[PDB]
Amino acid sequence: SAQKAPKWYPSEDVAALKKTRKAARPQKLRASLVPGTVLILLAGRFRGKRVVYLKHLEDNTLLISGPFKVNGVPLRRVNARYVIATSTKVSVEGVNVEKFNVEYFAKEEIKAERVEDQKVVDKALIAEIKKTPLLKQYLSASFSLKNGDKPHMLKF
Amino acid sequence: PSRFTKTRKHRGHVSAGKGRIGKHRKHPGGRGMAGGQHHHRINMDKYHPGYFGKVGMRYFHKQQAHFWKPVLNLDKLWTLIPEDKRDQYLKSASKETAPVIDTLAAGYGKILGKGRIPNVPVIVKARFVSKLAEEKIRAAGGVVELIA
Amino acid sequence: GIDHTSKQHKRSGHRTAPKSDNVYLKLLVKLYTFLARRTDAPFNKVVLKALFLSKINRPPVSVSRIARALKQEGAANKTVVVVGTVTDDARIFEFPKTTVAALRFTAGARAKIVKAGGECITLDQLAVRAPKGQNTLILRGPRNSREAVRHFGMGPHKGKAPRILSTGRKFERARGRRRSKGFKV
Amino acid sequence: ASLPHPKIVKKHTKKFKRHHSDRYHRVAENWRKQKGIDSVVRRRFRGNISQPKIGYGSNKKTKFLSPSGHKTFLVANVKDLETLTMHTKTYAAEIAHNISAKNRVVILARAKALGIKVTNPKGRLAL
RNA sequence: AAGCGUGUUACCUAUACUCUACCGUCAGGGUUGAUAUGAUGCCCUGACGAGUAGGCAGGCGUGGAGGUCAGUGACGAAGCCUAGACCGUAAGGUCGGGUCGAACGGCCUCUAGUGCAGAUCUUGGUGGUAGUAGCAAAUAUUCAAAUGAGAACUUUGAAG
RNA sequence: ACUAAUCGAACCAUCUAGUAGCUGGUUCCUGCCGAAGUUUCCCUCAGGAUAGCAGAAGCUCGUAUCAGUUUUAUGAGGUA
RNA sequence: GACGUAAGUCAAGGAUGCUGGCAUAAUGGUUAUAUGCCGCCCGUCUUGAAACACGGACCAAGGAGUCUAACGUCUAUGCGAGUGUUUGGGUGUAAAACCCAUACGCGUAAUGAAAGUGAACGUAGGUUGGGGCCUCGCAAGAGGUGCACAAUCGACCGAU
RNA sequence: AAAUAUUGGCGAGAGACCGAUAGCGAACAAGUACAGUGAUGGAAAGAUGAAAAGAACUUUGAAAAGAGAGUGAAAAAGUACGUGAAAUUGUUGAAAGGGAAGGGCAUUUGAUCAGACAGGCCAGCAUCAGUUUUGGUGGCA
Ligand SMILES: [Mg+2]
Ligand SMILES: [Mg+2]
Ligand SMILES: [Mg+2]
Ligand SMILES: [Mg+2]
Ligand SMILES: [Mg+2]
Ligand SMILES: [Mg+2]
Ligand SMILES: [Mg+2]
Ligand SMILES: [Mg+2]
Ligand SMILES: [Mg+2]
Ligand SMILES: [Mg+2]
Ligand SMILES: [Mg+2]
Ligand SMILES: [Mg+2]
Ligand SMILES: [Mg+2]
Ligand SMILES: [Mg+2]
Ligand SMILES: [Mg+2]
Ligand SMILES: [Mg+2]
Ligand SMILES: [Mg+2]
Ligand SMILES: [Mg+2]
Ligand SMILES: [Mg+2]
Ligand SMILES: [Mg+2]
Ligand SMILES: [Mg+2]
Ligand SMILES: [Mg+2]
Ligand SMILES: [Mg+2]
Ligand SMILES: [Mg+2]
Ligand SMILES: [Mg+2]
Ligand SMILES: [Mg+2]
Ligand SMILES: [Mg+2]
Ligand SMILES: [Mg+2]
Ligand SMILES: [Mg+2]
Ligand SMILES: [Mg+2]
Ligand SMILES: [Mg+2]
Ligand SMILES: [Mg+2]
Ligand SMILES: [Mg+2]
Ligand SMILES: [Mg+2]
Ligand SMILES: [Mg+2]
Ligand SMILES: [Mg+2]
Ligand SMILES: [Mg+2]
Ligand SMILES: [Mg+2]
Ligand SMILES: [Mg+2]
Ligand SMILES: [Mg+2]
Ligand SMILES: [Mg+2]
Ligand SMILES: [Mg+2]
Repeated sequence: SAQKAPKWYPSEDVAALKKTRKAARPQKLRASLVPGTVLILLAGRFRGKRVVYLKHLEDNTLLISGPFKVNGVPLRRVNARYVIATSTKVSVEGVNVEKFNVEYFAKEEIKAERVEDQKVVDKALIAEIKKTPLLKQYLSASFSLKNGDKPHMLKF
Repeated sequence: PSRFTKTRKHRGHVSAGKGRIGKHRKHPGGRGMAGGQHHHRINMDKYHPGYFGKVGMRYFHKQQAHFWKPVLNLDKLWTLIPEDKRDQYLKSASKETAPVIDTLAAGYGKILGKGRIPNVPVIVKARFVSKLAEEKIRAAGGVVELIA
Repeated sequence: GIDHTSKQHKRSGHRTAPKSDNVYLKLLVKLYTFLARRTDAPFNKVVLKALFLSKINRPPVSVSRIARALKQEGAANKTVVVVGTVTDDARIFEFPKTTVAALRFTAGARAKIVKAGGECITLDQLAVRAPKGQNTLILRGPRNSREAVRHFGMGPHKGKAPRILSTGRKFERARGRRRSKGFKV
Repeated sequence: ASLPHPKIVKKHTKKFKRHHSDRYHRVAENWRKQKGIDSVVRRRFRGNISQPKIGYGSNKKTKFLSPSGHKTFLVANVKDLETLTMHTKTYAAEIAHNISAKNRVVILARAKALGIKVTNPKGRLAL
C-alpha cells in the first residue's frame, strides 16, 4: 500500500436542491420605451444606426425594423439596456408584428421568408415615415458623439 | 521517552524555556542545602520548621529489634483466625471452647484497643496489651494470657 | 476591539471524557451519555460525570461504609451505587442483604456482599433495571483522607504535615517546632 | 466526472517562503517562524512577508481537492486500485513514483476498465 | 493665501465600526427501537481570534525496533538536479522529466546520540580582494656558437 | 632580569569535562492562553529564597456568592 | 407568514431563469521583467537596535536540557487492607517467556526527649449547608434520608 | 576450597550501539607520517568494474596529451576511477540595469504549464434575497 486507506469514504449520493422561491416575473421596461419610438443601437454590427422600436418580445428583447430599405438594418432583436430611447416617435399602427417572436429568430444565405417579411413590414413603415419631413434621412444617418457632446447633459 | 518531552517542542526557540533575562546558569543560589540559614531561610522556616538545632537524648548503638513491637487492634483481632473456620466460633459464642489467638506468631507484640469485637469469648495470647484492649476482651468473656 | 470582561477561549475545566483508554469504560460512558441525554433523571447525569473521574477522585468505598449507609431509615432496600471500587472491611461482622452496583469489586468485598445474601452488579446491569436510577444510593469514598492531602497547604501555624522522608527525633523537631529552640512555628 | 463541488478558493496561492531564504543560500525556503526579538517579519511591519496562520485554511467542503474535483489517493498495485472502485467520483488514483513501467501498464488498463481517473497516466511511457 | 482666527458643509481614508463568506478556538446543544450501519462520528446554535518571557495542546520530519500492507524495486530502490505539475495555513507530502545502480516505503505502536543561520562554534571545501600587493639590499652584464620542440638564465669561446 | 621565541614562579602529563551569581549560543510547524522588573529576608545590590503576576490539571456544584460601578444610610480623614 | 372563498400561489427559514461566445493557453497557475505605492540586517543583551553596540565573507557535514539515584504534584493501569513474581529458587524453544517459599520494604497507630502509654458515652456524636435518592404533588414546591466536601462545637489517643 | 572482583591476557557468543568529520587516536604500511632537546604531542587517508576486459590500431603534436577506433551493461565507471550536492566558476540561451541588490500587494507583457464536452471557460440580460449608496416625489406634526 502506497497510501493506507480512508477508513470510511464520503458518500457518492448526490443531494437534491432545496426548493427555491424565485418565481419568474415579467420585465417592466423604462417608460421611455414605447413602440414606434426611434432608438439608437449602441453596440453590434449596426453600431450607431437609428432604428424603429416595433415590438417587445417575450424573451425581454426589443424587436426593431429600422427599415432595411432605409439604412440596411433588418428585422432583428436588440437588448433593452443597449439602446437610446429618443423623444420622437413614429406611428406603428399599420404593421403586423404578431408572427415575429423568439421562434422566428431561433437559430436551429438569407431565407426567402425573411426577405419577404421585411418588405411587408417596412411598406407600412416607410410610407408613414414620409408623413413628417426629414426622418428618412435622419434614420439613414448613424449617430456619433462630437468634441464636446456630453451624454449626461444631452437630450434625446 | 524522548519524543514526548518539551525539549522537542523547544527546538527552534532560542532559550529552550529558560528565559532571555534569567539566562539559565550553573548554580545561581548555591549547591544542595546551601544557605539554609542565610538566603534560603524563608523556605526552610516555612516548609521545614525544626530542621536546624538539637533535640533530646542520643542513643549510642541503637538496635531496632529491641523496640520491635507491632500493634494489633481489637477490630482486627479476629482476622488472626482463618477465614473459613472463623464463622464456627461466631456461632455458639460460649466458653469451654474458645478460640486461642496467639498474636505473637501472627507477628504482633502489643494488642491495642481500637475496639468493638463481637461478644464471642476468645483466648488472646499476647506479649503486651493495653488496659482498654484487655477490658473489651474480658467484657466479651475472654482472657488475655500473657506470653513471652 | 472588545473590552473583554473574561478570559477568551476559556475551557470549562471539567472532564468531558475519561482520560483512560479502557475500551469497556468507554462503553459505559457511551451508554450513560445516551441515558443522560434521553432521560431527565439527575442520577444519569451524576453517574456520567463520575465515570470521568480520576483515580484519586473516586476513593475506595468500604463495605462497612456501604453498610452504615443502610442504617439510614428507608435506605435498606435501596441499591447502593458506587462509581469506583468497593473494598472489603474486616472490622464489621454483620452485613445486610442488599444490591450493590459498582465499577469494581475486590474479591473480599464481592465475597462478603454475596455471602450476606446480596448481589453484585455492574453499572450496565444497573442501567437496565434502574434506567432513571430509581431507588438508588450513590456513595462516595473519603477524598481528603489521602496521605498527599496531609501536606497540602503547608505553612506556619497551619498544623499540616511536612514533606519528609525519614521521621523520628533529629528530623524537624527542633528550632521552629518548640519554644526551647528559638520559636514554635 | 467528479462529484459537484463549489468554486475552489485557495486564499493564498503563493508559497510562504522563509525570510531571507533569497538573501543567504544557507537559509532554505522551507518556512520557519522568526523568533527574533527585533524581527520586522515577526512583528508584522508593513511591506514584509505574510506569515502562515489559521485564517488561510481551505474550506472543509473543498480542502484536499484537486482542481478537477477529485481527492488524490496514492496507489502502488492493482489491489490498491479497486479500493476506489465504488469511489470513482470522489477519488482519483495516482501511480506511485517507484512503480515499474511494466506495472504501470497493468494499473492504467485496470483503472480505465473501472472508470478511475489517473492523475499521472503518462509516467514511464516510451512515447 | 495654499498664512492667521472663526463658522458652515461637501469630500478622502485604518488591520477600527456594520453586514456576509471562509478558517480555527471556546461554549451550549441535537443525534440509537437502522444512530440511514465510523458517537474520539455527523450536525445545529452563539461568541471569540494582538502578543515577548513563559506554559500547554494538536501535528510535520529523521535514525533504529515489534507488527502489518503475502507493500515498491535491475522492466530500475536510494540519492541528486529540475523559474515542470498537484495537495497542506504551515512543518511538509506527492507526481512528471533527467542522472543513477541496490536496496527502500505506507499504516499501527516502541525507542532516541532525532530537525540549525549564528556560538570571534568544530572539521573540510570555496570566494571577492586579484591577475592585485609584489618578485627593487649584496656595482653587471654583453656578443656569437653548440645543444634543444623551446635558451635573458645550460655548455663553450670572446668581452666587460 | 635570565632559566630553549615561555618568567612577579618554566615546560610536559594527570587530577580535569576543575568552579564560574559572568559572556556567547542553545536546531520543526500551527493552535490557545499569557507576564514581571514589585513585597520581605539574605556578606544581599549583575544572584537567590519568599509572596505576587502566568499556564496547566482539574474538583464541588449550577446562577449562587458576588462586583477596580452607582444610590441610600451611617462613620472616619486634617490635604487643597 | 401574505394573497386567494378554497384550489393553489408568493418577494414568506440563503439565486433562479433566459441568451451568447469559446472549448483553448482564451481564463487561470508558475516564472521573468516592467509599473504604482510600500519595504533599513538578521541574531543577541537591553528601558531602548537599521545603529557610529556585539557575532556573522560563503557553502557542506557535525553541533547544545541528556542519563542515573532519591523524591513532590498530577495522570493511566493492576490489585486492594493490603501490596511489591525477577535478592534468590524452579523452569526454558535460554540474557526472553512462564512458575514460587520464606523474609523484607512501604501501608494498616499515634505520641513523647525519654522511660513509656496508646485511640466508640452516643446509630463512630451534635449543628449549619450539601449532590443524588424516597414520599406527596400536573408542575412549582413541601417533607424524609442525606455519601463526598465545607465550617463549628464536642468525644477518644499520646505529650504537658 | 566455594560463593565474590575483573576497562589487562587468551578463546568464544551477542546487541532496538556507531557507520568513514560517526565508532577506539587508529576500518587503510596507526601510536604510522610528522612536531618537539626532552618529558611528550600526534593526524589525514575506505568504495572503477562482475571481470583489467586498465583503451591494441590510426592520426595531430617535441611531449603531456587530443581526435578517432576499441573493451565494457555503462567510459554520464579511464586507477585525477560508485553516486557526485552546495559554495565557487566557464560556455550557451533568455531577461533587466542613470549612485546597490533583494522583497510585499496588484496588474501588463514575454515564456511555460495542468485540467475538460458524455457541462468545462468567460460573459450579457431579467426577476428576487441580503448589505449599502445616490436621487425624484407624496402625505402629516
Ligand atoms: Mg541565552
Ligand atoms: Mg548574614
Ligand atoms: Mg501552495
Ligand atoms: Mg528554512
Ligand atoms: Mg523590542
Ligand atoms: Mg481657515
Ligand atoms: Mg493569536
Ligand atoms: Mg513565547
Ligand atoms: Mg526510522
Ligand atoms: Mg530512481
Ligand atoms: Mg535551483
Ligand atoms: Mg553494484
Ligand atoms: Mg544531538
Ligand atoms: Mg551551517
Ligand atoms: Mg538561532
Ligand atoms: Mg566564522
Ligand atoms: Mg604589478
Ligand atoms: Mg641588485
Ligand atoms: Mg561543560
Ligand atoms: Mg575549564
Ligand atoms: Mg489574549
Ligand atoms: Mg547582563
Ligand atoms: Mg492643616
Ligand atoms: Mg498630614
Ligand atoms: Mg504572467
Ligand atoms: Mg517589481
Ligand atoms: Mg519607502
Ligand atoms: Mg545600555
Ligand atoms: Mg537587532
Ligand atoms: Mg559583548
Ligand atoms: Mg566581525
Ligand atoms: Mg546538520
Ligand atoms: Mg573462585
Ligand atoms: Mg575516524
Ligand atoms: Mg569515493
Ligand atoms: Mg550507469
Ligand atoms: Mg555519472
Ligand atoms: Mg558510474
Ligand atoms: Mg565520479
Ligand atoms: Mg552551483
Ligand atoms: Mg553611476
Ligand atoms: Mg436588490
